[PDB]
Amino acid sequence: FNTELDELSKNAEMKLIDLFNKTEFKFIFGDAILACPSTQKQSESHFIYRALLDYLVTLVESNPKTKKPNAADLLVSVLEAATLLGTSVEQVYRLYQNGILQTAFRHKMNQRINPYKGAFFLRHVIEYKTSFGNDKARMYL
RNA sequence: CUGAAAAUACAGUGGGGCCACUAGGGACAGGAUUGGUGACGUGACCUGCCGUAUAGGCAG
Repeated sequence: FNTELDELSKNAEMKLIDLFNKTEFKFIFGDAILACPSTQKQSESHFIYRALLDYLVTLVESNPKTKKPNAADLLVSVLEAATLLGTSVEQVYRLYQNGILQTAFRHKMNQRINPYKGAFFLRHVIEYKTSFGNDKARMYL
């Protein structure tokens, strides 16, 4: 699964019709987040889900925050955001309601967010998830 | 399978001549628009060379 996801990162710049900060995640990686088995049960994460996210944590690690956009500025939708947090979709809308998670362009007053349109950056959606500590994080070892 | 079928309105043409709207004339007095407001930092326009030159030319 790592080597399958490694070629998509190396050949990310090849596929670009627009800039990284304007392109969606499913345009480069393709369905690999919303196909993943859900963690609605117990808050017990799937071994497929543990392996996917732990690759994305080292992606933003290798792609620091510079003035040129890179692979860590790909746009993520509210459903793909809901899976990466492992919570309900209303709970992730409520974080948007109290401006905890910051969209990536301003909707103009009658814009209610399309649930499939890529709203948030991959970047700080991960950093929000690393603000919550669970036992098998890479920080301790 | 119709108040059923069918159907060539046509040819020609001189509105013309004349004409005084005119005289007179006060729109005028009064007037409080007012309170309150962040254009940008997910962005390409960089790094150097020649030249006396904020002239003018150039390399990725």
